[PDB]
Amino acid sequence: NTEIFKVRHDTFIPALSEYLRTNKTVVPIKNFDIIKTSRGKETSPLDINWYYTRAASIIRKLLISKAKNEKPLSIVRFSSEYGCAKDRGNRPNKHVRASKGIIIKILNDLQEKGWVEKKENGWTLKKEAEEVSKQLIEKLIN
Amino acid sequence: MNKQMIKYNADLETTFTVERKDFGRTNRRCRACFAYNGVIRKYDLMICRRCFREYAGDIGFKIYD
Amino acid sequence: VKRHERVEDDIFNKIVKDVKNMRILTRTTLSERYNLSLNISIKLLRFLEENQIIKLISSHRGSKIYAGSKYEPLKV
Amino acid sequence: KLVFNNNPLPIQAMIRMFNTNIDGKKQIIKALTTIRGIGDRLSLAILRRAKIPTDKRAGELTEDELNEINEVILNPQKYDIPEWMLNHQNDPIDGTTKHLIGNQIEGTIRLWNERGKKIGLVRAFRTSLGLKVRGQRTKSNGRG
Amino acid sequence: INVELRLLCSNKKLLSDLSNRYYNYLFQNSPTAKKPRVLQPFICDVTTRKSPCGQGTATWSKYKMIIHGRMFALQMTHQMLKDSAAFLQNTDVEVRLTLK
Amino acid sequence: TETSGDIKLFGRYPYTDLEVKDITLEKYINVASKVILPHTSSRLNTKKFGRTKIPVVERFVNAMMRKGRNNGKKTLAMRIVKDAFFIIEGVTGQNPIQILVDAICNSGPREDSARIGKGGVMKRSSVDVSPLRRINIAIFLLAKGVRNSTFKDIKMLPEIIAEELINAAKNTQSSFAVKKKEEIERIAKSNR
Amino acid sequence: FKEFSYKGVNLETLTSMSISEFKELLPSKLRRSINRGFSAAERDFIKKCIKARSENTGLERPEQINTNTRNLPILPTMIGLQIGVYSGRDFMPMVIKEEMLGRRLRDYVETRKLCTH
RNA sequence: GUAAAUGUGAUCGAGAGGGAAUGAGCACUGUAAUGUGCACAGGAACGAGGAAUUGCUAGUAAUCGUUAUCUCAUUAAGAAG
Ligand SMILES: [K+]
Ligand SMILES: [Mg+2]
Ligand SMILES: [Mg+2]
Ligand SMILES: [Mg+2]
Ligand SMILES: [Zn+2]
Repeated sequence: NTEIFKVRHDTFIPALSEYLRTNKTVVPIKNFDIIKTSRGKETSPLDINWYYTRAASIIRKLLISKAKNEKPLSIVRFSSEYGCAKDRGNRPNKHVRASKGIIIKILNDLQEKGWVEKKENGWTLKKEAEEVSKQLIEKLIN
Repeated sequence: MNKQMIKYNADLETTFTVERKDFGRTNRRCRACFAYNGVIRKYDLMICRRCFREYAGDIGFKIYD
Repeated sequence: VKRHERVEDDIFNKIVKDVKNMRILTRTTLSERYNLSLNISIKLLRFLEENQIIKLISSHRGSKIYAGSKYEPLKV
Repeated sequence: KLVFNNNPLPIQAMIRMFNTNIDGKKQIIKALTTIRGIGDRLSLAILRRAKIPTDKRAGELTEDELNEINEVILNPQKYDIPEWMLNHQNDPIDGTTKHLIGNQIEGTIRLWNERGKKIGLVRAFRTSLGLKVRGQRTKSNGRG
Repeated sequence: INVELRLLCSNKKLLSDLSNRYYNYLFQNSPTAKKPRVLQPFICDVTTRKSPCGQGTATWSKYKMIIHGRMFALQMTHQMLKDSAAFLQNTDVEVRLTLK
Repeated sequence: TETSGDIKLFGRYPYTDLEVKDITLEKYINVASKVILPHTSSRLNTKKFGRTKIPVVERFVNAMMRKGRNNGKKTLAMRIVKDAFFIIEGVTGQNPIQILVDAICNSGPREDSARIGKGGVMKRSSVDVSPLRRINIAIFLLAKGVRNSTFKDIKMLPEIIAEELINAAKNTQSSFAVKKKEEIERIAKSNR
Repeated sequence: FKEFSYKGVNLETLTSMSISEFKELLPSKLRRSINRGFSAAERDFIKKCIKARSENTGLERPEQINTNTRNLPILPTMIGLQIGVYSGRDFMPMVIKEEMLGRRLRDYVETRKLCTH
């Protein structure tokens, strides 16, 4: 069954984030404490653990993609998902992508842990990454 | 024509050749009237907006709506 | 005079005595009756709602509303 | 009797860092934007290497906390702030990169413009007369 | 066995007549005959100012050329394909074939 | 989630036993139509008295989408009024709905000033307002009072809504809307 | 008092460097012009400068060198020379002093007279 | 380069609204930067506009983005959708 849809996103993304950090499965980019997520953003994130909320939300994008049986997700797709409206002085605001470097690092970390497999046209889940999510949800709803 | 230019490296002794890219008005003259302005380049027409409207009905364009 | 960034002991004492018999109370009341800033009206109000001295009745987006000891709702 | 136990410390009115005055009631982020050369972005960078909680007010900081920040301003490159975060990159006179603070900014811009004028650099001549130098059109806007 | 015949044309009345003519031919041979499939028309368009100079109220016109099309998918033996292809000439309609 | 009973406003408020309490207004104030959320798309505006059949709190949220920048932000208006009803229900102790009804009743001016002179110069005179125009002006004044009050003041907007509506229902001088109703009626009388 | 310096390098060293080395000092847009190679015109200008600095001796000045190579960045090989830069109307003369390094020849000549109503 | 307003939670607290002139840089297009992108500093007027004046009746006005539409090597604060 499509088990992921049974719980609310603003409870799931915070929940997994702790399981990640307590096992260090993803490691921060150099200068994560001062870098911005996009050229469209005004200031760096207010939470020091923003890198882990990215990791938690990336696995959610992949779980729902797997649930709906879509084509595999690309680095471009993820960059447009996290995009925003950039401020340009005296000109209309304009839609701009997220920066790729963060996303590339997360996907390469998850590859080394065996959580994400690279296909010829995108990235895909693996059995361990599915089962972690399954066993979390089964407690979390109860 | 794709014209070519010589250029020298920092030594001012070795030479290499580079190609000039075809861009701008210079080769996109109106096929009916040689004009350089208001040329419609879509659908591989190369005809100016003045010439288009007199020939449009011969080509087969119509104003439906 | 400008607003303040502490709730000193004697302001704290009298606020407890004043919050009973008040009906709906909100961030502004603490900041427009007494001299507290918005950033210290939030913190004190949140504290009293953990102590069961007040009770929260709405929290939709940032708009947040509370009730004291002489509140009473409608009845069917 | 119960006690609050969540109150800020007894606070000072204003304090001195950089031949500049900082309002003690102001929260450390927007407060360090008083010193010339500390913008918003770089203010957050320093505080997370000195390791001070962003939510304290400027008058609560000890001498120790003010020394921690003073040290990081005199030498950002020691505490792993990279050169692409700093005011003055690949200095024509020194080769090095450095971060200019307070009155150093105006002094450096002046000595630079003055040198160009001494040798007739057209860019420096325009800024002295109040004219524009980044290609902007001067017919319709920017009058008086 | 199978053939797919694309009749492509920038005139509607012609394509309607020629398809009715070919449909009649199909039903007169009776190989379990059927209608053509009406395809999404290709539409190429241009938008331009009417005046040859800047004077007056700027008035604009949209010209569009419509390429209609109809497909027959059909069952025939190779002789009947070779012989019937004599039908597919002297038309303002352009005619194209696919086979497997 | 919260309930499996009958339809109540915001799922909270009784929606029954409601009186207008001015026979001049009766037919023009819809407190019949049971709706869970003050939102409808019912296309009545293209009709002769169809804007009088729209429900009361609906007309009241529409009044908030103003000052230019807030055009179209109808969700925001619902968020605002929801909170105001909590403040009012608490403060007053009665169905917020009867506060809103009485605010309208008091805040509409009964006599007005107009140019009458046709065959010459246009000379101003008093005139008498219809039921429908009377309520249209009531909403307008209640809204205008709220907007301008909040502009550069530290108080929260849902709180200002509760301040004005109570006072208006109670016919007190304290209401911006009530004062301006007195002014119009006094000038009307001056030109009588 | 200290020797003239550009981005860390002394005039003695700087006057001895190849154009390829000097390129590691210059601003980004000037670097891109040297990476994309010199025109046939620019090469003649530079060879004349190298000839001139070599040929000149004593106290007599070398003759002026004229050029329509407006976008060329100034190089340590034309220090001390008198060079005429085309203004769209005339060869405007200037002497290439040390402080001009890191700029193009167009930066020191006006193609449009200053306006006073 | 495949929406944005928007939805929930935090935060900030009455020039933390606003981004104009300007500095030393880091890249891209191009035969050629003077054009464009990016990072850091800097922080001007403006606190709702005198006499006047322009459209708009319903999926309209106003708000919000987007153009495998046109210009187009690179350039939209322009039109046309
Ligand atoms: K202007
Ligand atoms: Mg902004
Ligand atoms: Mg700002
Ligand atoms: Mg134009
Ligand atoms: Zn022509």
